[PDB]
Amino acid sequence: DKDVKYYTLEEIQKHKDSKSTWVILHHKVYDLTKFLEEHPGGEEVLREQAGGDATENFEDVGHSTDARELSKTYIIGELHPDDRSKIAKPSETL
Repeated sequence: DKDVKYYTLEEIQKHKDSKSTWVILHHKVYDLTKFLEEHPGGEEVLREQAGGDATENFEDVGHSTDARELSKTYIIGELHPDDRSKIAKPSETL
């Protein structure tokens, strides 16, 4: 609790539409369900999130007076590094 938690890959891949939004950056999972209603966009608005790769364009526009990044308070925890990176456990030797 409080600090980042370890979410699973099946739990983050279960929120299709419902109402909130689980955007992922690199490891932290964002639950921006309040941004989905605070930023009239539709479903995917945080950095597009659909077919990108790098993270150069973090935000697009729609704040001006707000220069600080919003991706920090609208988070819940991180994803399980096991399915995130690659736990290819070798046979049993170096």
